[PDB]
Amino acid sequence: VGALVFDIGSYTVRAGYAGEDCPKVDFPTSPLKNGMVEDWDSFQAILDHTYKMHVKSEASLHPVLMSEAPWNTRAKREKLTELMFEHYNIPAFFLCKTAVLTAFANGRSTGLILDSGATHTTAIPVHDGYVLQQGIVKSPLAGDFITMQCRELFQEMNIELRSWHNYMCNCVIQDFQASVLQVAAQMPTVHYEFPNGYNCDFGAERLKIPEGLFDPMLGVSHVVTTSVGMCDIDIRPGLYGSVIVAGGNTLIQSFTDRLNRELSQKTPPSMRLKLIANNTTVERRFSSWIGGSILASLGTFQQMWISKQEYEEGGKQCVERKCP
Amino acid sequence: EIECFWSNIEQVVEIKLRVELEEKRKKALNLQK
Repeated sequence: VGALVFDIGSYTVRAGYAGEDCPKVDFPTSPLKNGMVEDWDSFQAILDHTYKMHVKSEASLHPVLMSEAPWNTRAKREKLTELMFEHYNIPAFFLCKTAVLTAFANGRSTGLILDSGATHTTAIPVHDGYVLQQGIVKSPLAGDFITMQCRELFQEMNIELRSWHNYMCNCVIQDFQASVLQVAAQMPTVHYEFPNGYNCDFGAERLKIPEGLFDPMLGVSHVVTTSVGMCDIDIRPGLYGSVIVAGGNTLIQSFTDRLNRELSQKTPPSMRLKLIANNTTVERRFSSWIGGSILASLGTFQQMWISKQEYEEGGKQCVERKCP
Repeated sequence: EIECFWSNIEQVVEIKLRVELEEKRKKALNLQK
């Protein structure tokens, strides 16, 4: 009956038990193009695949937690509870924002979260665990844009970079990012080889490709600097001293270093700006699910969840009432 | 509640750190002995 924690993230779904450290299953996610559920049939099918194939357990026994995007609309949450409770008949439910779970994973309730996924990169200030909706800044310069710069450059190289083939294409442009991309001006470079053995001297492209998210649209540094501008006046020092990053799409070499430089030179020099270096791929990919797991584990989650009794007593209204 | 969890973990970290320094002292003492 160990509590189950799922992340339904846009580009890879992370699932696991509340008490376990890592999402035991992490597979590619689609019904979440803009950030919330686009296709209820497909989303339901993938969830069913999750419980049955991925974790080999029925949803009628374990308590369940799901996480939704900070900017998701309310109807999405209401329909999500309706679908989940009616179809899978879980004993208790909860919903949490991914940015809040990122700030919890870092053990820092008051924070600013930078994260990106399919088609979106966002900056969210969270104060005492509440996402300031008015302060969120959302930009299209996501990992998809950089990976498409990569894909265009590869096509210009003319390499031969059904759906499974496209998945492979996206993965290789992603795999190339982790090894090569770093944020003649770059000096000799790597010999990264394709599975078939093809390769090249990946030179200045490794520098120019990551430069898009800063300068191709609002770059990440501007995204965050305006995000705090739209928030409260006096909590702003707290956010700068608590800036956090999450998401696998953020995994570029010296990416966090360039962010720290950009914010330090953009923030007033007197300010205590600091970035929490959870820079490892494992850390960023597990951050949100980690927060969900901690949230579920505690002895108070037994009172925070939406018990099946609650949904029997009342309908979709409970999500707005029980989930911040 | 999460802050309380992290403070509990902080207490565990502090006690483990103290115990590890004490064991460092013990290891040095045994090594010189």
